[PDB]
Amino acid sequence: SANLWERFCNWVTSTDNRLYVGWFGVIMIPTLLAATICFVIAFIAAPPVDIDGIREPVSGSLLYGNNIITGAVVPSSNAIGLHFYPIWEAASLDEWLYNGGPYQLIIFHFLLGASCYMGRQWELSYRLGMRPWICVAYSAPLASAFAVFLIYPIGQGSFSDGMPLGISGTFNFMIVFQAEHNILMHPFHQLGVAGVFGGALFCAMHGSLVTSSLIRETTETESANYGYKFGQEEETYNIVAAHGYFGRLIFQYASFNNSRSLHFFLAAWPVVGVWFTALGISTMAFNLNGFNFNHSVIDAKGNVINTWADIINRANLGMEVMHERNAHNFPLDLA
Amino acid sequence: AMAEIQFIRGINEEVVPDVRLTRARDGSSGQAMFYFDNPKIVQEGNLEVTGMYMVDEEGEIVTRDVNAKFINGQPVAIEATYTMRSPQEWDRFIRFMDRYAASHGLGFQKSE
Amino acid sequence: MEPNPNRQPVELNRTSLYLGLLLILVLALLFSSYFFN
Amino acid sequence: METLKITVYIVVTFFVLLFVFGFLSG
Amino acid sequence: RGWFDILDDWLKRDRFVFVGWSGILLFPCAYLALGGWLTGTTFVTSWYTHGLASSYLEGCNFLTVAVSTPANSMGHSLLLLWGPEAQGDFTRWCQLGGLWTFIALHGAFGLIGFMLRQFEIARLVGVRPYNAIAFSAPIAVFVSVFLIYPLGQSSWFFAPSFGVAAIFRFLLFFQGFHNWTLNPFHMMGVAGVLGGALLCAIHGATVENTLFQDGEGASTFRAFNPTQAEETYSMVTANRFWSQIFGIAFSNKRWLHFFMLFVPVTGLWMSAIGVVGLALNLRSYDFISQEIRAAEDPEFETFYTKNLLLNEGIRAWMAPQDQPHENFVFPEEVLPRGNAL
Amino acid sequence: MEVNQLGLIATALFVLVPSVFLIILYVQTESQQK
Amino acid sequence: METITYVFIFACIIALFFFAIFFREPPR
Amino acid sequence: LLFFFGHIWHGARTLFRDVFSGIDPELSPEQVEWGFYQ
Amino acid sequence: ARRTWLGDILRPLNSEYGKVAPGWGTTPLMAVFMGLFLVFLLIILEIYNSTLILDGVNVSWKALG
Amino acid sequence: RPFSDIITSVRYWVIHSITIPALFIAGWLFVSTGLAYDVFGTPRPDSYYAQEQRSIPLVTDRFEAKQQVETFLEQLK
Amino acid sequence: GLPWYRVHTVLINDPGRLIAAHLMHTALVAGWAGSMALYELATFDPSDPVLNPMWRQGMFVLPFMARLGVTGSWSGWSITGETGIDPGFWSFEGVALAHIVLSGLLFLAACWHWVYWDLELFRDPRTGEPALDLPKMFGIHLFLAGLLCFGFGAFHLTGLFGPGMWVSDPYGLTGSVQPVAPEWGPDGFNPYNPGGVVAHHIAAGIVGIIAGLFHILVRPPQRLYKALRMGNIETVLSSSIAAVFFAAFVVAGT
Amino acid sequence: QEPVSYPIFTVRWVAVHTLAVPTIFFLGAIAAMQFIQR
Ligand code: CLA
Ligand code: CLA
Ligand code: CLA
Ligand code: CLA
Ligand code: CLA
Ligand code: CLA
Ligand SMILES: C=Cc1c(C)c2cc3nc(c4c5[nH]c(cc6nc(cc1[nH]2)C(C)=C6CC)c(C)c5C(=O)[C@@H]4C(=O)OC)[C@@H](CCC(=O)OC/C=C(\C)CCC[C@@H](C)CCC[C@H](C)CCCC(C)C)[C@@H]3C
Ligand SMILES: CCCCCCCCCCCCCCCCCC(=O)OC[C@H](CO[C@@H]1O[C@H](CO)[C@H](O)[C@H](O)[C@H]1O)OC(=O)CCCCCCCCCCCCCCCCC
Ligand SMILES: CC1=C(/C=C/C(C)=C/C=C/C(C)=C/C=C/C=C(C)/C=C/C=C(C)/C=C/C2=C(C)CCCC2(C)C)C(C)(C)CCC1
Ligand SMILES: CC1=C(/C=C/C(C)=C/C=C/C(C)=C/C=C/C=C(C)/C=C/C=C(C)/C=C/C2=C(C)CCCC2(C)C)C(C)(C)CCC1
Ligand SMILES: CC1=C(/C=C/C(C)=C/C=C/C(C)=C/C=C/C=C(C)/C=C/C=C(C)/C=C/C2=C(C)CCCC2(C)C)C(C)(C)CCC1
Ligand SMILES: [Cl-]
Ligand SMILES: [Fe+3]
Ligand SMILES: [Mn+2]
Repeated sequence: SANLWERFCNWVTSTDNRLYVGWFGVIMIPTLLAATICFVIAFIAAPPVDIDGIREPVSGSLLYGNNIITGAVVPSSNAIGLHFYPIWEAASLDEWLYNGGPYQLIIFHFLLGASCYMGRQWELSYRLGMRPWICVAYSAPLASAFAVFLIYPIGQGSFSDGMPLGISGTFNFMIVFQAEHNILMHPFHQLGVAGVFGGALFCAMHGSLVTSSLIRETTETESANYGYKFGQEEETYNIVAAHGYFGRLIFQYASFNNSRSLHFFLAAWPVVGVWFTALGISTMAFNLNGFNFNHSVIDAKGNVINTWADIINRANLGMEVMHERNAHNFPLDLA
Repeated sequence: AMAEIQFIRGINEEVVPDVRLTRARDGSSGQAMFYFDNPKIVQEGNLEVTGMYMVDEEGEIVTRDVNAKFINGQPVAIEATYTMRSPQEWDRFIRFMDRYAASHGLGFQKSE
Repeated sequence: MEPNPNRQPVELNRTSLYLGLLLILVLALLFSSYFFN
Repeated sequence: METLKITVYIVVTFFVLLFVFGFLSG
Repeated sequence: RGWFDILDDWLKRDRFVFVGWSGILLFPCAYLALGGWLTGTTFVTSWYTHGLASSYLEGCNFLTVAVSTPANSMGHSLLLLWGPEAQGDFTRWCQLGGLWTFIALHGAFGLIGFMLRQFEIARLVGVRPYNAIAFSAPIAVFVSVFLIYPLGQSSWFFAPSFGVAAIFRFLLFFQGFHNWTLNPFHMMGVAGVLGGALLCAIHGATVENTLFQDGEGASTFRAFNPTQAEETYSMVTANRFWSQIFGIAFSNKRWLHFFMLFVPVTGLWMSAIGVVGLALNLRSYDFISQEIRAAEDPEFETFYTKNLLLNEGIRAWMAPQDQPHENFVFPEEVLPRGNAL
Repeated sequence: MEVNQLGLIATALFVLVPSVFLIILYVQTESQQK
Repeated sequence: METITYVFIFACIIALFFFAIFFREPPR
Repeated sequence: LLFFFGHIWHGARTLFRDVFSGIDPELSPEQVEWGFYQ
Repeated sequence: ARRTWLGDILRPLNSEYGKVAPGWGTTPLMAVFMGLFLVFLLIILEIYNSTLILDGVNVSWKALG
Repeated sequence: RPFSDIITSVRYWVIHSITIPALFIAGWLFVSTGLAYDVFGTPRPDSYYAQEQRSIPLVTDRFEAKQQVETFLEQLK
Repeated sequence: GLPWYRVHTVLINDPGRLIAAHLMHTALVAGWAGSMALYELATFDPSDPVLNPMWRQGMFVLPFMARLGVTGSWSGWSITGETGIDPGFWSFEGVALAHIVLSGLLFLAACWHWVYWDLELFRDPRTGEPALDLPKMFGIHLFLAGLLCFGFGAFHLTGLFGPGMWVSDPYGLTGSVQPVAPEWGPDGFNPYNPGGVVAHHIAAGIVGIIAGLFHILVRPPQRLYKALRMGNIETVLSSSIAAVFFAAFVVAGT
Repeated sequence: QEPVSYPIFTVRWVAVHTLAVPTIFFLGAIAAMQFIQR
């Protein structure tokens, strides 16, 4: 009656539905469905996974005697490397599950889906006649997703060095990463931490200031829509105290006295912070490390005077000697 | 005039409010709501509200609790409130109001 | 006797209920692993 | 098992074909 | 008018910097706190309290200087300059770590003066003081870690020192001896702080792209700077957007702006509860069931069991120089190593 | 492994008691609408 | 009995998701 | 520590009673309205 | 309200309910009590923390018996 | 006065162009002649150890802290 | 309507209903103490106190009763190490039964005050609104606290009509409850000396009597009243949380 | 407002003058530390 191709093409591109489904959504839905469903089944009942290629597997499943804080989906074995490794690359299913294929399936499907999610955000904003670049803010978590699941494995040369999908898995990754690349002393993670503490601070401040200022808001509302005048009352006086202390410096730092820049600054601060730390983990995949201060101070008799950084380097040795089982004679390593 | 309302020191307001003067039980307490509808302070200027100043030649009596009403982003009216709680403040307020209501005009209404 | 006049109805809407239930279940899931240790 | 390999090629090309023949219809 | 009234109205003039009754507690204490950090991270040694160097005069750079803590034998001492340890000698007072306490205590009362300043400022303009209440999350953190925690330890020596590398050290220390990542209260802290950063980015972006006055020139003539914004965007376009992307949205601006306040603050408060719990060394260190199951079957292996081995390592290889007053000597045959399993 | 009965009851009351408080408050709120 | 508790409470969270999306209040 | 937050919140509600409420308790209930109009 | 045998006995003790004495009244006395208390708390704190020492005082489990 | 014309007045020039170098040179001389090493008790750049023993100093008492560290300082420890 | 976190904002202008609510909380606390005491007693074992003391069996409320003079059991066992004593009516069991009885009484009395919530006394005689006299109330209650502080020190602690308190030797080999006379020297602020604690109670109860008399005869100054917002019952609440959390830190520390 | 009279001893005068003289003294010292021979 309207030629099913246009009924399909109307129904998809509709902005009248409960949840938008886009042209990107047509790729987002099966990839996310695969990733989610494989993760639930795997977090419950994935068989133990040989991850080092020594034939000693690491458990990760609730039914095998874990709770959820000790569970994880365990990355693929050290024999796989960067090889593509689908189901039909195994000659039986139980060796596929033993080699940690489920992890690879999940992480590829999720990465695809995340990019489609960003794409769909751009599409609805275009459709409703909005401004774009809410997705540009969303590229900050996508960037870190990329760095920790794709870029850091390629640099190290194996998908067995990626972040496990779990609670204790994530913390194990953090500990063994600090041990070898010394990231606290790397500036890009520092710009990241600054962004996150600053984001929390500016979030708290914005909430408190606005939520005392607003008295009441109102809009007339009808039986399926909203009204004609979005009305609000806000207080509009203040003292020279706050103007001379806080106001003078936000207006000087925006280099504009418009308060339009306030929300702008609000969006920009965590995002940029998180961009730089996403750069950190990427460049550290290519074995460029953070600072190390060793024997900064020695006396004039040739005896080293310790610093507060030497205590940290001792813990780096501590963690690192436990993280090689490979030989006693590991001389110069990675990669 | 002999009575002015200023929001910034020495900046007169030309737009005259109607004032609702409500009486807290037998007069020694009460409160006045000043209503300015599209004044000139909501269309122009960048200098702040520092409080609504009622000035006469008894001095100034300053008040906080000035609000704005917005329609879709445009501020369109200013509402302000002065809450006095002693008869002293109230006879003072009535003297100011007498000099104001005469000088910007006009009558003054009462209903019981 | 004669009614108290400070008696007031209590209100709770559906969206608050959903947040509250989300809070109950999500804390319960975080702490069950320590309750069984 | 290579019927599954065959099947996966078929069913995913089918979805990217929907996506891009819709993105050219606009 | 009496002299009190004259003093009071001198303090509350409109001026560039607000003095106030609260100013009297804030400003000297803040100056001395801050300035003590500076004078100490430039000149004062720690060769006598830890066996380290930590100031510029000795050699160090910006990340590796610190004002460091006292020695372990000093107990929970106040470390007064007139106390019975210094005895009126500014040199010994610097040498014994006496000014760590100076900085800490003066900064604590500086905190108190700041929150009072927020109250009476907000009292002056006559608005609700939620920001003073928000600011008690930073006070909770400060007093639970820098004051209460070592008061549950045996000395101030196990308190964190003011400095970049010293607190990087605190991170690795807690990881090793408390396994602080596996504590539900720090997890609730992480969720809160990350959620704050999430709301911050999402709100900024949403508002900046639902602006009014995208076509003809600004029909907005005020700010009215104390309103922050909220007039400059349309609630309905953003709410309509997020109902389709994510399937739930806020329809009330006041409750959105209250959520943004609630999240980081409850976050900090919960992590404070956890660390005041670590102050009596009660530790959610291990799941009892996992330990039993690993003892009876030694082919069981978990990402968690690895973390325990790694922490054993942190402790064993960091201890002798981090606690050089204990005189740990570990022959190398007793330290733990991967190739020995 | 261990199976606490006390853990079973601890979680049971932790999820049952506040939730029933919540749904009772909702169901008696809706009957004030008419 | 422990694994049961984990999956049960998760089952409850996704049911909560469903109702909070398709059965939310009208905006009045 | 939790009771410390309690003190701060309830002191806020005491000193700022007229800000959390609409009507200053320094007035009696309001009775007859006078205006002023042009 | 009702009349009661105990209500009217306590009635004189609750019939002021808002009366102030004019001015600052007896505030200076309060001040010096508050100052003496500040000093007192510092003393007993400094005895406890053994940065103030008095002879015949050993802050130790010794001298219980 | 405001900080928007505060370093444009003849006052700024006439005083600060002499007091700035004076106290800056004072700050140089403080370190250059080694007075700081005696005021805060910083050890000289080759007095971290005695020649008597090669152990690090750590005060193991709080009320005899003063003469203990004086004993360490005696031997150049 | 009222939000779920604001359902006790109705007792604010209601003296009678508030007294009833406070009475309910008192009843619950007394009930708790009694029933916890019985629970711990049913699951205790004093056969061997030398290689399994009471804090190894994890007794929480049982030490607190033992500090101030309960030391027996109607079964006949002692925690001193003795076997075969009669502590009279006052054993651990005795005080548990006492507390349960007092919870019942308090519960009835709460119900009464909630039914008879409106009386002449609670209303201002000038307009029919709730009226409190918050300074006079503090003075009277202070006088009661002082009377109790003095009695507890002079009769119970020194054992002039009481059992006394737990005294020890520094290494915990043999301790028992005995009479303790005070110490007014500079050695009474040494917290390792029971005499100091008794002198504190004697002295502080006397200061309490005096301050309680003071606060009945003197009305607050005009400036402090209108500054600190007196006559608002929510003032007393902030102040009392402050005192209480101070007191919490000091007990945790000691 | 805030018209100018304001002689030598004012609040903003002592504010710039208790942050000025130690910062410039410390740059004087941090500078001489660079030319230590250790
Ligand atoms: C103006 C604000 C101010 C405040 C609030 C403080 C507060 C403090 N200073 Mg101080 N200080 C200040 C300015 C200030 N100072 C200035 C300008 C100087 C330079 C001259 C100093 C010099 C200084 C030194 C040298 C030291 C301190 C230290 C300390 C404290 C450390 C912890 C401790 O043991 O306290 C203990 C408590 C006290 C010291 C408080 C005593 C309180 C008094 C005098 C109350 C008297 C009340 C009243 C008058 C009595 C009336 C009685 C009458 C009716 C009979 C205490 C928190 C000490 C420190 O850091 O140790 C680690 C220390 O050694 N300060
Ligand atoms: C002291 C506090 C502290 C703080 C504040 C931080 C802060 C940070 N660290 Mg850490 N860190 C610390 C201590 C700290 N660190 C210590 C001591 C160590 C040493 C052991 C480390 C080791 C460390 C490492 C090794 C790494 C970090 C990273 C990060 C940051 C990356 C940005 C981010 O948040 O990405 C968060 C990252 C994400 C990927 C989150 C987004 C996820 C997506 C897109 C999910 C969306 C789908 C979702 C699941 C579905 C929802 C459905 C539901 C609603 C129904 C952040 C800046 C990481 C980084 O830089 O990453 C790039 C990283 O690799 N840190
Ligand atoms: C990766 C993610 C991540 C995130 C998001 C967090 C987040 C958090 N962690 Mg962390 N942590 C992590 C990973 C993470 N952690 C890991 C992997 C480790 C390794 C073990 C740690 C180790 C760790 C420790 C050891 C501690 C935390 C704590 C905290 C929290 C306390 C709040 C805070 O920031 O206080 C930060 C500090 C403040 C709020 C105080 C600031 C005070 C002020 C006002 C300074 C002002 C200075 C200024 C110059 C003055 C100017 C004056 C002038 C105007 C005159 C925060 C919830 C802390 C906590 O739980 O405390 C309760 C704590 O002690 N974490
Ligand atoms: C010391 C006694 C005390 C008293 C008498 C009150 C009384 C009041 N508080 Mg307050 N409060 C206290 C301590 C106290 N609080 C402490 C210590 C804190 C800090 C954590 C708070 C934080 C607080 C806030 C932030 C608010 C109140 C509010 C209220 C009032 C509103 C009505 C109401 O009761 O809601 C009743 C019900 C609730 C508040 C929720 C109850 C369900 C909870 C969360 C507890 C579940 C049981 C509990 C965990 C069991 C163990 C308790 C333990 C002590 C044994 C009421 C006047 C509100 C107010 O002023 O309204 C006008 C408001 O916004 N209170
Ligand atoms: C739009 C939805 C969508 C999309 C985009 C994908 C995309 C992908 N899926 Mg798939 N999948 C989907 C839906 C989808 N799937 C659904 C609904 C199911 C259930 C039936 C599956 C079941 C599924 C399985 C079982 C697996 C995947 C895997 C993969 C990929 C992983 C990345 C990789 O390493 O590729 C590497 C591949 C390339 C670089 C090129 C791929 C070339 C294509 C698609 C066609 C080959 C054509 C052939 C040579 C000539 C014509 C043959 C004729 C018979 C038609 C591939 C890109 C695999 C995976 O993750 O393995 C770990 C895997 O094993 N998917
Ligand atoms: C003859 C006169 C006399 C004498 C001999 C004493 C003797 C005593 N009084 Mg005193 N007192 C008196 C008259 C007297 N009083 C009068 C007339 C008043 C006014 C009415 C007071 C007011 C008073 C107060 C207010 C206090 C005492 C306390 C005490 C002592 C209690 C025993 C103890 O454990 O102290 C050892 C305890 C201290 C010395 C307390 C020091 C103060 C602080 C804040 C310690 C906190 C430490 C730390 C930060 C907490 C960390 C917690 C963390 C680990 C989690 C000591 C025996 C104190 C008490 O209750 O102690 C339990 C207390 O605070 N008395
Ligand atoms: C490390 C992280 C961190 C820092 C550095 C920080 C810093 C600050 N927060 C402030 C405010 C706030 N913070 C808030 C929420 C938060 N703050 C958080 C995390 C932080 N907040 C978090 C996570 C939140 C969210 C809940 C709020 C809501 C506020 C404010 O309103 C307030 C403000 O004005 O913001 C603009 C400012 C108070 C300025 C002032 O007058 O202090 C006075 C302090 C004095 C006088 C003493 C401080 C203590 C001292 C002397 C010792 C510490 C050590 C020294 C600084 C020495 C250097 C140490 C090295 C480690 C570098 C200041 C810029
Ligand atoms: C002691 C033994 C006896 C105990 C018996 C009592 C049991 C105690 C029951 C009560 C427990 C407290 C109730 C708390 C739940 C209700 C909250 C509520 O109603 O809020 C709503 C309340 C009040 O909200 C108000 O509601 C009013 C109508 O009632 C109006 O709508 C007001 O406008 C609105 O402000 O606000 C809050 O409490 C604010 C905080 C809400 C916290 C929600 C957190 C976010 C959701 C959960 C976290 C999701 C993220 C998880 C991420 C996981 C990733 C792995
Ligand atoms: C302690 C004490 C005290 C006090 C003292 C004080 C208070 C001090 C002060 C001090 C101070 C207060 C100092 C300051 C300092 C400063 C500094 C340290 C600076 C630095 C620098 C900067 C900041 C800059 C930089 C830069 C930039 C930024 C850019 C480029 C260029 C340059 C690089 C140059 C007393 C007497 C009581 C006695 C006892 C003890
Ligand atoms: C959980 C928890 C908690 C809480 C808890 C609670 C809160 C509880 C409560 C409890 C309770 C609170 C209980 C009580 C009980 C009671 C009882 C048991 C009683 C009974 C009684 C009776 C039976 C009586 C009777 C009578 C009467 C009525 C009259 C006459 C007389 C008689 C006696 C016969 C806490 C925080 C701690 C911690 C964490 C956890
Ligand atoms: C008719 C009626 C009713 C009923 C009523 C009744 C019958 C009530 C009861 C009530 C009661 C039943 C009350 C009671 C009160 C009293 C008491 C509760 C007392 C006790 C005492 C004691 C316990 C003491 C002790 C002591 C002291 C204080 C001091 C020193 C000495 C001694 C220790 C001995 C009702 C409600 C249903 C309603 C309807 C009608
Ligand atoms: Cl490992
Ligand atoms: Fe905003
Ligand atoms: Mn590796």
